Amino acid sequence: GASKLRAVLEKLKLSRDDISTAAGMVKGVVDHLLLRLKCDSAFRGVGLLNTGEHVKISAPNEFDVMFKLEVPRIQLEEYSNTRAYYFVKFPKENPLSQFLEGEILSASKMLSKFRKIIKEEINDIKDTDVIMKRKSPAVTLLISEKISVDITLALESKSSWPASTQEGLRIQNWLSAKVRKQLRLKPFYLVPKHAKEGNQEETWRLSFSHIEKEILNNHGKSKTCCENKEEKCCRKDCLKLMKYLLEQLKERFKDKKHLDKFSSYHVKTAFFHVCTQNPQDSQWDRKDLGLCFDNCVTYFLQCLRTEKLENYFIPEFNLFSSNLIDKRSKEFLTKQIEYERNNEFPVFDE
Ligand SMILES: O=c1cc(CNc2ccccc2F)[nH]c2nc(NCc3ccccc3Cl)nn12
Ligand SMILES: [Zn+2]
Repeated sequence: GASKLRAVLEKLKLSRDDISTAAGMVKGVVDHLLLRLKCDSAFRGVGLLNTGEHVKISAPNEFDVMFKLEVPRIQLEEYSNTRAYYFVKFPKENPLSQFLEGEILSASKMLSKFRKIIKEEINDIKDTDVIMKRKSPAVTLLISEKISVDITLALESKSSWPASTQEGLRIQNWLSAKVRKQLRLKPFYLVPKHAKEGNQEETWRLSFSHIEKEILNNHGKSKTCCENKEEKCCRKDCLKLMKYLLEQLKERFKDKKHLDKFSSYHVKTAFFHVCTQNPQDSQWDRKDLGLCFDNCVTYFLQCLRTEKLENYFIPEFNLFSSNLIDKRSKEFLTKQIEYERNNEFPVFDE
């Protein structure tokens, strides 16, 4: 119960203080690469995207970074009616035309020049040992023998969010409509997709990876939630436990393929739906950690059984569509999570 879940969280906290030094090595290499990238005519306006980092909290040495590139006067064209994937289209020509394939922006061309640069600069680094790993649209580096960094390049648009997000980000009941309006004034992002996901096609995918940070840092119905003794909630802790539960289950079954398609996306999306459904800070009281986590678990199970997990920004897109994850995989994860819940989560102890 809550006592055990608390113990897990204190365990993870100790390993977080020991990767401050590893974060320094990452920031060192990242800033070096942003500097050499800015010398390129195509990537001149590249920059770091503020997102908080760690997709894996059971592997404190694996890091995740996003570089953004602003592309002004951008025209988007939705692929099929997939809602999430888009072709990128544009009198005067500019350096980005070297990435055009016909009249659309090629992610392959752009990723290829992106990779060639980093690989060239990685070899030029002599103050630390850093290797590049084999190609999956991101670039992955190994610093020392333990630390690894995934670098994703995203296009940034400061124009209005695409129309498929119009009924999404439904946080009005929790954080108020004016916060939703504010968030929707922030830019949006487009990333290259996998050859795994989708149909090779030069479509880009909507990304809102900058939004989680905005909400997690201002997460209460109360403006002072988690800012004094009398207002301690367990939202952050429940998201951490949900993430750890999926990471642990995927490790336990890494030999089978049955869980390859589940990721922290699904847990996060399910978490923030529970925050929408339970908007009151009193539904997240620190003393009720065990009950609050159980709510998160049972909500996730319900999504699994009904095969419905709406993306948070594009509700028409079902992350748990059988078109994406087959019925048998959800049923399996349901079985494992039900077993965990029923046995006070033995996947959690030492
Ligand atoms: O960066 C993130 C993070 C989350 C995680 N959830 C989440 C984050 C912040 C606040 C609330 C949340 F529930 N979801 C997400 N969806 C998209 N793009 C849309 C999309 C991406 C991929 C496939 C289909 C679709 Cl339609 N980006 N993106
Ligand atoms: Zn709080």
